[PDB]
Amino acid sequence: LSRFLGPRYRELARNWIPTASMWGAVGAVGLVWATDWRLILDWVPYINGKF
Amino acid sequence: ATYAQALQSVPETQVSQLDNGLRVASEQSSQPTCTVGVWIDAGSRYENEKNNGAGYFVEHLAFKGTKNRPGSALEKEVESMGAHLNAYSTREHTAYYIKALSKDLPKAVELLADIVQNCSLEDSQIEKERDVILQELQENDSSMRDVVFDYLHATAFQGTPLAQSVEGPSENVRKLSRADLTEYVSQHYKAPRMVLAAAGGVEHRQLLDLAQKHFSSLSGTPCRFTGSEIRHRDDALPLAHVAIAVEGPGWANPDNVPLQVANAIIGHYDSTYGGGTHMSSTLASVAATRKLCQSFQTFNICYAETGLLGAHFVCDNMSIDDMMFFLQGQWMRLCTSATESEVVRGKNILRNALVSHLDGTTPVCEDIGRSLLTYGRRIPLAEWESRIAEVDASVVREVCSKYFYDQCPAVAGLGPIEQLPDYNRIRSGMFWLRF
Amino acid sequence: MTNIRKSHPLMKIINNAFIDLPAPSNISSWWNFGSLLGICLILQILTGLFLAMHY
Amino acid sequence: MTNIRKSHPLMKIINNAFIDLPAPSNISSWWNFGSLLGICLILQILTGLFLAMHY
Amino acid sequence: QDLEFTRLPNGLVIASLENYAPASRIGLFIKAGSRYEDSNNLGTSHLLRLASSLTTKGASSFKITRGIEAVGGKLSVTSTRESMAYTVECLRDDIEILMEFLLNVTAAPEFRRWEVAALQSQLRIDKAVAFQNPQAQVLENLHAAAYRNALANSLYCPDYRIGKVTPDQLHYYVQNHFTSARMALIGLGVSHPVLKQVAERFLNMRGGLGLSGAKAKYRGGEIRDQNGDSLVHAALVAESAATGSAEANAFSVLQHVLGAGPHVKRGSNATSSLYQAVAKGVHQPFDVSAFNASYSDSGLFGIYTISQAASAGDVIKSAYDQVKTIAQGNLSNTDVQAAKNKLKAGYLMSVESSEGFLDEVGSQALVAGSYVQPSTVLQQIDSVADADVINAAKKFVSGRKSMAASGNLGHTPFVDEL
Amino acid sequence: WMLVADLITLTWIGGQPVEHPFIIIGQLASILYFLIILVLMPITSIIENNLLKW
Amino acid sequence: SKWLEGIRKWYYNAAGFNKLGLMRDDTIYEDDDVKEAIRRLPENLYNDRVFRIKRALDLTMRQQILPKEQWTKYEEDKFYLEPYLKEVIRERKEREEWAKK
Amino acid sequence: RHVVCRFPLGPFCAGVVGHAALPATSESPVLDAKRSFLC
Amino acid sequence: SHTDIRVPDFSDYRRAEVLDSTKSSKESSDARKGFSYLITATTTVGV
Ligand code: HEM
Repeated sequence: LSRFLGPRYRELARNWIPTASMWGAVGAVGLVWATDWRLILDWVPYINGKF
Repeated sequence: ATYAQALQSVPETQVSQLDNGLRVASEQSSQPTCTVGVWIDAGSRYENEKNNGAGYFVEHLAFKGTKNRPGSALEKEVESMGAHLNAYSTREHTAYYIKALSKDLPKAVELLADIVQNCSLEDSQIEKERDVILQELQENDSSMRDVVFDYLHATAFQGTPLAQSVEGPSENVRKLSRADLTEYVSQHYKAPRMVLAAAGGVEHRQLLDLAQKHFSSLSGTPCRFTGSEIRHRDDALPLAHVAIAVEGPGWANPDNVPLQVANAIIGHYDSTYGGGTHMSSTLASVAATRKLCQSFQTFNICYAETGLLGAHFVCDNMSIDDMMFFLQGQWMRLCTSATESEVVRGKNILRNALVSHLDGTTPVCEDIGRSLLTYGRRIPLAEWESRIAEVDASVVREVCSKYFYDQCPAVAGLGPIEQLPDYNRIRSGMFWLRF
Repeated sequence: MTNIRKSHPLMKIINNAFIDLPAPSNISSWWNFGSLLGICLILQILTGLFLAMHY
Repeated sequence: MTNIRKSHPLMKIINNAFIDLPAPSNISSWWNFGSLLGICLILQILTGLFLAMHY
Repeated sequence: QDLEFTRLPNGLVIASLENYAPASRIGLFIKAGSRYEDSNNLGTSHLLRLASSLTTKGASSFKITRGIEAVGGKLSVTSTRESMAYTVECLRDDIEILMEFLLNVTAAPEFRRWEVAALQSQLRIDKAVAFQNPQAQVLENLHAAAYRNALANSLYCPDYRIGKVTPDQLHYYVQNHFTSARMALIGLGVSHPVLKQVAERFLNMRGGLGLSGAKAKYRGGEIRDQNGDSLVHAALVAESAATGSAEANAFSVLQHVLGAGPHVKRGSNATSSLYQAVAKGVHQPFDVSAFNASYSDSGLFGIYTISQAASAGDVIKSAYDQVKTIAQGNLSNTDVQAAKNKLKAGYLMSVESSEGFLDEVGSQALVAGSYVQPSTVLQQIDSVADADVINAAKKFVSGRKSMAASGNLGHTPFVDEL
Repeated sequence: WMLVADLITLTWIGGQPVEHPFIIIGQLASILYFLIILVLMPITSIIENNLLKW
Repeated sequence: SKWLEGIRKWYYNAAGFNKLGLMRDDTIYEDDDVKEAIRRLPENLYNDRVFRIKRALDLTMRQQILPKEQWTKYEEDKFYLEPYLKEVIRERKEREEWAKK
Repeated sequence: RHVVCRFPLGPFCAGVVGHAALPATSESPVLDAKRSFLC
Repeated sequence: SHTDIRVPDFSDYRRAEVLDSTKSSKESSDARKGFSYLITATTTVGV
């Protein structure tokens, strides 16, 4: 995959790293919300009222 | 000499002002020939629905005769000198210029004054020009690009003067009388709203004293951009024309510099281009490879406080959709992922366009007049190069996001445009879910 | 290049069925029920399946 | 006139899948098993169904 | 400074002007064109002109395209009937780069079968685009009718030759016409020693004085095209003098006497004698000018008229009558002086631009082998007498006529009827 | 064919109990399966490519 | 090198495509580069390749082999496709390297 | 002058736009300028 | 005959922010898109 080992792809990554990080947070928040992890929801100020 | 040294050696534009407000500008270049013209800050956007064709009508009969050179005499005089007399009028500016030997600078200037101030509108001449203009409209219909751009202006700036075409409605042309044209000339052809520009063999002092001799005897609404579409479905036409734009910046907005660079990245293509599939522009390469487009081009049409920023393409019946897709995708790339190498290429393209467009006395005069009308000053090529050098990938991404990403566009279609995507689909294409 | 939605086989089928299908602009609410039927069917398949885990 | 096997929609699908499908001429017996799998699947359904009538 | 003109030992001619402009423009003018094609390689020059971005020995097609577009430069080929000019224009700093590409395009082309076969359809596309305007078709028919060979060949590939231009024909054409003595390297914004060095590096392998075509033989025929268009385009010409002669200056002055083109937008062309002569009896949309083609061995002078289908004969006869009246001596000195002023102004305006100056210097280097200052050109222009113009008009009137027409015809006369 | 014989060996051992020879033969068989599929086959293909001069 | 030549000849004989009358470049997997190289082949070479491949397919259909003296000889095997494929791969590498910048 | 550019009209009759490759052709003065005055 | 056509009056359908033709829409674009996407976001939260 040396085709992608170039300066442009390094720049391309930096442009999309913030976006990928944001989508990762959506997945993290979604997983915690859907599964009611409660390892993480205990820290959340208002959600921790439940359980 | 290097490129920077060559830029710094470009002769500067000398600007003076008459006592009545006329701005006299010149760029001497030591040539046997010279262009001298008058650029008036009058056009379609200064007209209402009652006289929407006044400016074009006046331009049509500007050379047909004056109070001092009745009938064809004026023309003969110009033709006697070997000078070429030309004129145009856009939605925002009017211009009457003469290309002539520098030795013929005085007479030419005199003629221009006579054309601007002492214009004689003979009633028979007015009727002749009315018939000519009606036939000109019937011929203008044949020109598809002009029709599609007029549709784009009408839909984008609907309810505002910018929606009005330069020529105006045929009914308006028929109604226009000598009184309307005289009133339009008296209101708009005023010294503070005109610039006398010259380039070539002219000397600034000579031009200034000539202007003081002839032009001394002279008189002392932010438009709303609307995302909409006009579809003129006509399956009989061989090809479909599409023009899609978004609200752009004004003349004075700095963002014009990076945006042009952005357009330079998108580029232009035509079926007669020899670059083919190897074109640097990804959209141009795709269009050449897939035969998606006969010709496409990005445009940045700026006005005083607004503008149209987008593209226009000619496509087959079954290709429009695809082309639009790729076009929009290109925009999105610039809004989200623009790299340094392509930005450098676009900057080089813009530098070449700027330096190349200013080759010739007539282009330099047009640049001087238009710059004085719009910017109020002549921007030297050194300043343009500095502004271009300020542009990088981050600036391009930011400006494209400001003007392109998630914006309502104005679309004009013409011909077999059944495949032209619905406006909801185009609007959805104006943003990326991944981003 | 091409468009994955209009090129990929499964994507071609889906795009021509539910995405770029030319549809009349004036079909009233009475044309919803068709899709509703499908919805109902899927529901009956899902719900019923979960009844088959205990029946 | 036209040929039903080439024009009718379901007939078009069936013809392009199993009748007029261009197939390599040198494929050996090892290419049968694919179809065999299908047969097994069909069998595993039919037989299976007749086991569910009593299980 | 001034123009640095120089002739190399092999015959190559390099000229350089340092105007200190931010943009640099280099052209290579080659004495190759449709004139140097025979009946067996018709269309080769067209494909060669379209093949400026194919793979070469030094660089590939992708490399050429991407390198030229990266610095924003432009590479264009302008092919007239007896010359072919390549030209690269870009910024002053990057010009050297493009220079290499340029001399890879011409000195060391590499026509690969697949690339040429892909390019074949571009011939049809380009010819259709060119023929979108009737003037091109009328001129091609006019040159076919006027001459028997050489200049008879059109600027565009014949339809039957669209897919039949082999790479071998292109190689033969380049080898036999892209030679040192037939070339000229002109530069604006380029130092003379750099241009000489690049010429030595590339434009030295091929020995000069390549294959030379025959002299064009005047035919005086006719080609009438019935295409049903509302407007009839007609061109009626006769053999004028070759370029560079005094009689050529007389013919140009005569053309500007009759009227080459308008000088006022939407003007009545009052000083145009042909326009006024036609207008006196024709009250329909019309246009008439003096066609003047000047070539190395011969030339054509005549009248070109766009007219209504039912009024074409009247317009053609009126223009011919005006030219005949001028031939009989009805030519005022004031009119000659005005035409000389128009000619001088037009020439200076033409050379005013960078493209105009480049093509003018290239043509001068390719025809006369030397550069002539515009002052000398003006002096030659004013040296024409009224007698000379009258004699040129006489030669047109009393010479074998060749005519090409395109439109509904029906009311368009024939060469004999004129 | 070594891979096929290895799969047959794995099936046979999966049938057999977890005792002295079967444990070690199964470990070796699994290692050989993954080695053949991952390491040996690409290297052998590269060797064949070099033997065919391409 | 003589041992290398011997083992190469042995492997060529072991790889039985010569037994089908084929040449080495006929057996190459047609990826994008190979497809382009085939599309760049001159007409005579393309026709010869197509006929050789069709004959090999016909032979493999009947599970038969070409007569002993008709097998492609190792020393007279021509790498007709190799230059075209090399050029195509070089062009692809150049395009990728440009994209890297 | 020794160019086929005799008058502004005619030469550069059919020149196609382009970038990095833009062929053009040049015939001789062929009128059609001021023809557009009337339909 | 392309100049005698004018876009019909959509003022009866325009939002109150874009009713005046002498006022730019760049200022109200953020508000309008925010309103529409807030409706969409609340819908998505409920779903
Ligand atoms: C169009 C599709 C279907 C229809 C119209 C349908 C209809 C019905 C009806 C009317 C009942 C009677 C329920 C009652 O009286 O309480 C029922 C029960 C049942 N169905 Fe469905 N059904 C469908 C699909 C399915 C599927 C796909 C499955 C399993 C995968 C399934 C499994 C069951 C089971 C196990 C019961 C008995 C459980 C119970 O009665 O509560 N059904 N179905």
